Amino acid sequence: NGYTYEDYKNTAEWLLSHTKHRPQVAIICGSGLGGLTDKLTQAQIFDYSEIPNFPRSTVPGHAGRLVFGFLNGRACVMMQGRFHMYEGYPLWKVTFPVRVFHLLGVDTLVVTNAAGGLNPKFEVGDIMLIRDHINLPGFSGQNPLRGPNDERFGDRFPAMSDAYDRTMRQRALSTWKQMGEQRELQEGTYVMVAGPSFETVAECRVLQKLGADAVGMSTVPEVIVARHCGLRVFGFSLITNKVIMDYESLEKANHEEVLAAGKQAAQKLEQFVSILMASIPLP
Amino acid sequence: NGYTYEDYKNTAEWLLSHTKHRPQVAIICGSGLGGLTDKLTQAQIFDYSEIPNFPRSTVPGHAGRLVFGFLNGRACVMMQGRFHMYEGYPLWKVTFPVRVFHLLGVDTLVVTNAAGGLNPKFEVGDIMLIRDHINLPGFSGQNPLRGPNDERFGDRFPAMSDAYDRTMRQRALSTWKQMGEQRELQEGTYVMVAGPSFETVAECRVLQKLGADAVGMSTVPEVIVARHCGLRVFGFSLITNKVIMDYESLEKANHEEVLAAGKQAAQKLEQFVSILMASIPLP
Amino acid sequence: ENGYTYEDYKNTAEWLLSHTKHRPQVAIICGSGLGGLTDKLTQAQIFDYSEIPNFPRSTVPGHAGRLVFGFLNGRACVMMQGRFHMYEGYPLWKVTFPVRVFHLLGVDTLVVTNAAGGLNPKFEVGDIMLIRDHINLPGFSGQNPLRGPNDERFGDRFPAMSDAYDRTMRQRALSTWKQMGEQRELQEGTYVMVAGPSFETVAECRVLQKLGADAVGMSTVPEVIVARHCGLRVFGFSLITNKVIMDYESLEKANHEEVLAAGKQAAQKLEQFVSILMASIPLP
Ligand SMILES: O=c1[nH]cnc2c(CN[C@H](CO)[C@H](O)CO)c[nH]c12
Ligand SMILES: O=c1[nH]cnc2c(CN[C@H](CO)[C@H](O)CO)c[nH]c12
Ligand SMILES: O=c1[nH]cnc2c(CN[C@H](CO)[C@H](O)CO)c[nH]c12
Repeated sequence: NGYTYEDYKNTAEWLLSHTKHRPQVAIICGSGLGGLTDKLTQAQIFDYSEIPNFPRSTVPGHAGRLVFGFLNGRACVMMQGRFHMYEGYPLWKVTFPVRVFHLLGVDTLVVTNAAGGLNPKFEVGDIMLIRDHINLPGFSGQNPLRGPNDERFGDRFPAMSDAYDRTMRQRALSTWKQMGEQRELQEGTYVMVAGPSFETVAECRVLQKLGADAVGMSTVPEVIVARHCGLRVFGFSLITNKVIMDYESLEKANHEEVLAAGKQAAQKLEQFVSILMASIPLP
Repeated sequence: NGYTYEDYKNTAEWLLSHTKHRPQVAIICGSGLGGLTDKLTQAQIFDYSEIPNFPRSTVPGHAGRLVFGFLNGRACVMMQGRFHMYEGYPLWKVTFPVRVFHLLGVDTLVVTNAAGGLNPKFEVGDIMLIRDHINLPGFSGQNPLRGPNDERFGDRFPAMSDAYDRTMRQRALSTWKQMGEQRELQEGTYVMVAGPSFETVAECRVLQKLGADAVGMSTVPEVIVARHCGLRVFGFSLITNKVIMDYESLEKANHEEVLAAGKQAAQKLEQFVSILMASIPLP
Repeated sequence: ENGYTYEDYKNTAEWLLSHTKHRPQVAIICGSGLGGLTDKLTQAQIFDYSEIPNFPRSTVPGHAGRLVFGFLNGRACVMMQGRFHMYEGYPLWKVTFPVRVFHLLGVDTLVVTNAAGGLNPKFEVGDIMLIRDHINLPGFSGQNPLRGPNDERFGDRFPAMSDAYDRTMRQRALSTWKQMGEQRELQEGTYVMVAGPSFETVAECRVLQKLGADAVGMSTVPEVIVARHCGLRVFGFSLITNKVIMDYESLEKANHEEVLAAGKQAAQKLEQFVSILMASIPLP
């Protein structure tokens, strides 16, 4: 880890000196989901370029801005754009903002992503509650907690079996009928894979049979640092495409599709997240 | 990646300046598969060490020579010997030649390799058509496309589910009867594993039940960057050993047995590659 | 890509060799909270890792950072009290460095010990599981200590691992167990190495279970691999210190404090088991 505690704290203090907003909740917007910053009231925007030690969003459509505001009674900071391992960033860079959020006094993180559907019962545009994850990069060494541990942040060995807040999940489930949607809110396991290339049929069949329900190349490392420093974590994927499972499909996965599915799902995601805010425990 | 796009152009311009051959098809030769250059007419030979940015071949069975010539009419360039991640090479060094072949004007890549049989039916000396792969190092971050993307080669997010040209595979299947062989032509999934040490029984069983028919430590990275820059890929393995699947056996994998079987099959490979050449479509 | 030369391993070996009178046949690597294994050695000689010219540091709790020479029960031993893990951010060629030094010491048998979370339903906390096989997940994807130029003088370019865990010793541990006097049986199974440092999620543990692995830890495999590289005989066992969380309704979680304490509970059992094992090891 090429960042000291002192690195995080300078970023954290820079923000505190540059905004009057004091966020309780941080929200990471995945591909094509940048539009959840739309309903924030009294919003103050920062380009990542502006912020000391911030990596940049290079993939479309990640805008690369940090937005402060109020959403449904809640003091929020939003990541309009995130970072990925496949852009060549070490995981301690990809997850850098999460520690700076904690230093700001954020106690809850919500992580959003576009994800390819593995489970046959998912249609495109489905929202899936992330119940759990499978961390393939982590299994083999790629874990943002590798190296010296700083107990000011958390333990040498934090458990991950309760990563996704059980209570918020139950709340979002029963909350769902207020969305008034003709489709049920999905629950499932997210599997992280590094990319940047999409998956083969063979690879999909393994993922599906590992028990994963959706696949993407993000999010998991953010969760892992978030939990390490004790934040409540809530996550959901938007199912942008169904991964190709047969060898006779002339169909192929593409980012264009995944950004398009993120646009169709704007108003539904806006509303879902809005509602969600109200269900977050006070400090 | 440590290579600028210009670094590739230099190697390409250099090759173009030192041979009048204009390859259409590129061919990468696996361990003990170097004999495939034998049938090139008007062959022109290069030591890898002559070619400005080329890595070296350190594994026995890999001659370290690049040869331009005509294979049964078709203008080819062959990698007599390849590179592996386990030699200490990053994947951007490993697959560097593919990128240069693309700039050479190569439109087709044939990847060859020796593999251990995971599928119970397969025998030593069988040729398996690679239909699809499972990229295990790719799952956890070891993918040659990691880092900034150069649009001059491909897209940030290329699909892989159509990696191994269907038509070429089907044609190879029709045409196998010309070989006058008593075994059939096999078709299956290659799983890439990084080694350099051979698999345990237990690892072999996970690989078997993941849906893999053959195992080795090469090829997939090459294929990923071939496809990323639009080349049509064809791939096959020579099954050189049956990987150990139980604890009572006193047999263990060794590279020497791998090169021994490469030598036994030299005539059939040459005869198969020949074809294969006749049916590669013109530019 | 290994930072160490043959000369480097050799300086360390010769340094130990002049600083001790001991000539160990056997090396034992103690896992988390298995350090208590050093206590039964006779005519002991302790070296801090920081004294030995090329050794790395042990950072994690339950790992003392010591090399101890002595006789276990007439058997000449060297024990690593503490070990190194990849998650501390060490290259695997630092993690495994002492294994090649033990080889140059004249050690021909290596015994690796670890604490592990049980994946197998039938394992109980406090069980000893003989390791028969492993699944090397960082290996699958590149993280293998042998990556890079091969040192010919230690071993082959592509060494086999299917025979890694000496069959005869395991059988002797099996038929000899009646000596231990436990109304629990000696377990046997496959160790799956995961990198860590965080513990596994439920779904992770489910994949690991269906991969056929019986016990999960974050160490051991790299040491085993380079042991066999230089042709040491290898024996492996896990202490099952916790049952891995396998369902969403549970309020329990894996924690390192529970791991360290199960080791302290099991010490007399391990002590006893390790000594009978030393009767099993073949003479040079
Ligand atoms: O099918 C998919 N396979 C893998 N990932 C994925 C995603 C998420 N997007 C990726 C980042 O994690 C990447 O930006 C390509 O869309 C959407 N759809 C898929
Ligand atoms: O059994 C095998 N397990 C793994 N790889 C493999 C190969 C291919 N050869 C390897 C590199 O890919 C390596 O050179 C050892 O043969 C032939 N046979 C096997
Ligand atoms: O449940 C576990 N999951 C992973 N590892 C593990 C161990 C072994 N200890 C680990 C290092 O290998 C780590 O020190 C935390 O205990 C004991 N119990 C477990």
